[PDB]
Amino acid sequence: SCSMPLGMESKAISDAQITASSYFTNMFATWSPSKARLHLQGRSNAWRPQVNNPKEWLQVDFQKTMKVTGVTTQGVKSLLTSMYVKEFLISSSQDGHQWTLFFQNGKVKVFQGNQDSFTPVVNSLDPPLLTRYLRIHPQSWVHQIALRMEVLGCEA
Ligand SMILES: N=c1n(CCN2CCCCC2)c2ccccc2n1C[C@@H](O)COc1ccc(Cl)cc1Cl
Repeated sequence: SCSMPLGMESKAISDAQITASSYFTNMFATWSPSKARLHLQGRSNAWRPQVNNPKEWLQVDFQKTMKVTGVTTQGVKSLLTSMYVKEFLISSSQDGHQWTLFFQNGKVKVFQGNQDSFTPVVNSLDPPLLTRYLRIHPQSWVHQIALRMEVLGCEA
């Protein structure tokens, strides 16, 4: 009863609500944070950071506190090149300034993500996370960091 998609795919979460540490842009594509939407199609259809390393993150602002019970991630196939995140951390905030890493079994939870570019993987957050902001912190990846996502939950 609390696993509704919050709006990444449907665009109920608007472009302005999605930001990142950095993003990659060249003459070919602009891999903006707001392209990080599950199942999005087109030439620029994922978020990619400017550089590949664990200091990078993607942020969503729900603009009120929500109950988050899951996140869904996907990579992207760009031309003939597979790109996906294999492992990631989550952090959260109510005020946008002070952040908290999601813990499980006594340590920061390392979420196991994707195994290809195109198939979604759902990761449950237990206990549920009550938060206004959510950040995803890629830790490992195949070839390049690329993300399309969804957030699952309900009202706080
Ligand atoms: N997790 C990664 N990291 C950093 C995250 N890690 C924790 C710190 C040490 C390295 C793993 C990578 C850095 C550069 C390149 C790949 C990285 N990965 C994913 C790598 O762990 C494995 O991914 C690959 C598999 C096949 C090919 Cl052809 C290419 C790649 Cl990249």
